Amino acid sequence: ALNQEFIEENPPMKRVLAVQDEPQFIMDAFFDLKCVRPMPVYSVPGLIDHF
Amino acid sequence: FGRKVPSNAKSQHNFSVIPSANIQRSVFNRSSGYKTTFDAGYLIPVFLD
Repeated sequence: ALNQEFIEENPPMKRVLAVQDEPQFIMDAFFDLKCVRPMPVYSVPGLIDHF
Repeated sequence: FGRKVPSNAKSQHNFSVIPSANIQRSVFNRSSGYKTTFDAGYLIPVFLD
């Protein structure tokens, strides 16, 4: 029927894969952020009246 | 075959570097007089700082 079970992505990976009962994808990901932030790059303790 | 992804090890190392101390150097004259009596052949310590 045209419903939730029909439109949700559900490819039959279990039949095209040689090894049974292990996760389909193993992934390594790396996130390289350049950040400008409202804080110093290293904070030294001190400066009581300041900020 | 695939290409390897980087490690974060270099950015983690950089966050651990402490900043240099700000020293506040200055130049001034440290003149001093010293007066004494001594005899020949001895090593006399006339200046100490």
